[PDB]
Amino acid sequence: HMPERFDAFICYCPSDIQFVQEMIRQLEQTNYRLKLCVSDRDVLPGTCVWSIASELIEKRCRRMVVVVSDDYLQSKECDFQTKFALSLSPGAHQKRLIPIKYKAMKKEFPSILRFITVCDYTNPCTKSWFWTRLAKALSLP
Repeated sequence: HMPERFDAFICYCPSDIQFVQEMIRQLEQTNYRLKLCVSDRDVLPGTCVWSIASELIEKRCRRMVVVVSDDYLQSKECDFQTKFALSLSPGAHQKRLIPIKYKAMKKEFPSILRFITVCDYTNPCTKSWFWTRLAKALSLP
């Protein structure tokens, strides 16, 4: 059940959430004790999953997991996440939150991942380990 202490939060768009949730759920089930959150359960139909209120993120969640993808920017949902992710706190541009995507964005990028730690499938064939990089970066302590 929704505990009091969390690891990170998941900021994705309803354009390609299925893919994100797949990565997240696969990241939490890892060996290390990882606890990720999301916007809600309505986005993830089927069975109960790991979710949390957006108000408990800056209070409970320590880090954030942003998903900057073409189909994510085309929506306003990212615009809100940006203004909140860009102008969050004085010194948390890429220290707690980290952008990710299943491919390069053919359109413009938001003032969020201008050039920060971004995880894109450039060569998953070998870069596939990226799953561990984010899994270990979300639950380092």
